[PDB]
Amino acid sequence: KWAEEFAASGRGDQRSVQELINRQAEWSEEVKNYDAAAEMYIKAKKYDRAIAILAKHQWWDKLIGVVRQLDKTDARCLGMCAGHFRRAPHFAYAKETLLKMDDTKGLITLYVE
Repeated sequence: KWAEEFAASGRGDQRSVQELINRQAEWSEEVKNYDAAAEMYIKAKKYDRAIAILAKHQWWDKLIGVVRQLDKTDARCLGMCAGHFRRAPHFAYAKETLLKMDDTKGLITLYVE
């Protein structure tokens, strides 16, 4: 509570946004709360750690949630969740993370997928 109170505004002065956010995130990791860990990692700008949570713990819904949270700007989630939605049955997410740029020529390979 008080950690996010600092990490948002502070109580009258700002103190350690990311330290307290990641304390919450790695403590949700500590108590095995990994959907909330990924939710607090996308809060921690650890959308790679969040995306690894949501891939490795089959949470394909929040996997593509972090793909659409870590957007085409930091486009790592797009590509390695074209990969992570190869292992998931979600062909739509692989073809769309390819299609999010265009790559209809590259779709050759991602509609035979």
